[PDB]
Amino acid sequence: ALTLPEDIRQQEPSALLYTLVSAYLEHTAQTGDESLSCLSDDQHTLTAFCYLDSQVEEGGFVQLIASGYGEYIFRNPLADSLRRWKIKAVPKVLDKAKALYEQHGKTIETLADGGADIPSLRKQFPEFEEWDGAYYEAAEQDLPLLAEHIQSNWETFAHIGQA
Amino acid sequence: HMTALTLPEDIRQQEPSALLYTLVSAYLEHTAQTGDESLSCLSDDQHTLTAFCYLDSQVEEGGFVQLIASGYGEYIFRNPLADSLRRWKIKAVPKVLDKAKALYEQHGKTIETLADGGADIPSLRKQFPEFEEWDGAYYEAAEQDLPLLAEHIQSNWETFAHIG
Repeated sequence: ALTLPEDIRQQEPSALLYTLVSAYLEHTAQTGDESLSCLSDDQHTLTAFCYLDSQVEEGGFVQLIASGYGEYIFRNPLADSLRRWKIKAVPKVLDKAKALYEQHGKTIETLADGGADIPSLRKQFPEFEEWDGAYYEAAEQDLPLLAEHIQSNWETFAHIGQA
Repeated sequence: HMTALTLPEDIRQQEPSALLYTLVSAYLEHTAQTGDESLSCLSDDQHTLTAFCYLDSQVEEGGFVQLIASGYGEYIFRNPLADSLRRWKIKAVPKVLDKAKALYEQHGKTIETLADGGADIPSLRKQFPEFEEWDGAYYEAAEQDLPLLAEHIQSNWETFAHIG
């Protein structure tokens, strides 16, 4: 289960909707059995990436971690799944940020559960700021490459469900 | 009663950000409408937001013909999406949906059938140009209503922030 922080409310409209759709979808991808969710492995990887991107491009890794799905980003092989698609900069950032998530993750999740807000968590864990910056740089470069991959494997991404 | 979505090849042409938004909105629309008909995973209001994102991401880029060709136009037009948005004080998009609904009733099935048979979006738009007037009216409506929708979400944060 998830509870998105209040700070997301301030986002520009299109960012806010990308954030919400990506979080709702990632939640179904984790929870949902085959009946609830029809996503293939690759569509799952894309889903996790949009969750990551929508969360970090705006609230940083602290915000991502506070939402509580850090394990699905850092312990599942998202970084390696993306590398398999010839995407390298985002995965490297994930590998680097993982050390801070292992160090501070449990504490951040626990405090967010206890009611801590994002501005306060970001004040206590500023170590993630440098990786939030690195992530923005890596995504600027890798978003076009992700799009090329989707464009080159269209059938994998174009179809959902069964008729 | 569609239970599968098939995104038209034309979407490959979108810029990266719009492409990702199109794909996650479509995956979620399918997940919500077909996998969560019980409303146990996402609440009715999150289902309404999901349908609006699917509407928006499809029409802003390719128009109502693209939305109808992708699939699920029946849920966008026959389910009370316009009325659900009206309860959120959003009026311009609903007015457009009401107009586009008439056209869906008349041409929707033919468009879905043609798309299933292999028709592309450019040819389907040439044959069903009647939707163009509403694609444009939708764009103008969304310029005003996207900010109002965000305003409603901001004012009812709990309804939207809680996923469980």
